[PDB]
Amino acid sequence: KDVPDSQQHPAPEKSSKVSEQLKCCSGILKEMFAKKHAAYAWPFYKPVDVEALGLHDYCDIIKHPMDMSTIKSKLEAREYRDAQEFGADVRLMFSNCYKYNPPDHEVVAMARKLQDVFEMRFAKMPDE
Amino acid sequence: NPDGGKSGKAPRRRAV
Repeated sequence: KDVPDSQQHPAPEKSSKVSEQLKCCSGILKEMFAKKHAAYAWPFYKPVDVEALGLHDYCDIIKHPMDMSTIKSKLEAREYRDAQEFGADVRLMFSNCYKYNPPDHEVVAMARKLQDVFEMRFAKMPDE
Repeated sequence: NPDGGKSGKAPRRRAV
């Protein structure tokens, strides 16, 4: 066991670093909810209405469902421990359509371009 | 019915 005497980024109060990174993540979802992205990301904003498509096996495949509404909620509550976590659950729902739907299919194609803007948006992580 | 995936989206116009 080794105690980290260097906390990477020494912050006053409690943990300024984590807050600044998560706030950037809020900036991301705020944009991903913007009407410009709503043209194609509309199915990801809210949990898919399974009745509408007439699926018969979402829970049988999708063991870790996530949606852009719920994820933002937890972010607003700041239950997220850092940026690594935020990126994980966003890619959760994106990869959900990927494994359950063939890569040439609609949702995964829409997610494909979301993944693009998302990847760049998450690349905007300052350290100091 | 096309089960086993999300075969039922509204992209442009599912017709042709």
